Amino acid sequence: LMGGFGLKHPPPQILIKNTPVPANPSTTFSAAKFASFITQYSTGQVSVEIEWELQKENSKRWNPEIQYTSNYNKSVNVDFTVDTNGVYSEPRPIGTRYLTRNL
Amino acid sequence: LMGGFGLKHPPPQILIKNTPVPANPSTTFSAAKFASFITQYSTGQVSVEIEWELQKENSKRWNPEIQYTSNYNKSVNVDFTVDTNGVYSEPRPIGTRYLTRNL
Amino acid sequence: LMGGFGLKHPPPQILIKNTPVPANPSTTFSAAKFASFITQYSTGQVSVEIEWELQKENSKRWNPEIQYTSNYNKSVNVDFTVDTNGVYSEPRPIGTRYLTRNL
Repeated sequence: LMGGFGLKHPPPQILIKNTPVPANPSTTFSAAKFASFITQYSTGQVSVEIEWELQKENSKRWNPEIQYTSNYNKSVNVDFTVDTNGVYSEPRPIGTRYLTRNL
Repeated sequence: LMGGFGLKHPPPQILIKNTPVPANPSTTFSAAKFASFITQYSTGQVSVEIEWELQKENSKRWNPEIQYTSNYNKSVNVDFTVDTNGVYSEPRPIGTRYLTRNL
Repeated sequence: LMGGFGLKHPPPQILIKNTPVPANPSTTFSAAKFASFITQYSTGQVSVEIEWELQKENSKRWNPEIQYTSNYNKSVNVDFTVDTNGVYSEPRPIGTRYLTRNL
């Protein structure tokens, strides 16, 4: 209902966790499990690549279509670009339906 | 200066004419050339086909371009279409420069 | 909903037109398009042939079916036939459901 491609076998979930590292266990033995660990985090790059297939547009309509066009009027901030403080902002939602096929 | 492709050898001119047909020459001989012909014209289809080569657009610009878009507001006559009397009309001149390359 | 076979690729439309023939263009040149043509029409035969596939009736019902039967009573005009003035007329609509299969 939200949108997109209903799949029976979606791209599988990728779960990730830091392996816990204990911290300074006492010398004498105790059965209770460790309540204290090294405080640590991890970081690194992630690369996702998807190959899309397209349906080429083949039509005979005479007059020109509607297209998605960023307006040419001068403004303080360009759309879809960083501002002066570095905060990237999307100005408006972009639907996918512009080209016109006859019903 | 007007625009387009300066060529040293342009597509050659194609000239066409109806061959004149005399009309009822008098029996006795006269040297003066014929002043009177059958009144006739000719008609038929003409087919011109040109093969254009393109330069594909390869850019990395992040934000969206400007495109040529027919406005979606309701109007008496659609643009680039016949009117109710059958007269085809071009609403406005369309320049070719929209896509943006860095200088 | 009306009836028949929903198709995704129907038999394609066949469009036909008389090529317009101009009539007596004036000698001096004028850019405006021709407003006057020869008045002409065309005619000829058209042949459509369709190959239908059937599902043969295989049943074991003991007693006789219902069939579509033109009544044998005498009448002024036979059904599905021309009248005395030559006007072909279909007397009644003929549905396709007569043979009986068990549900």
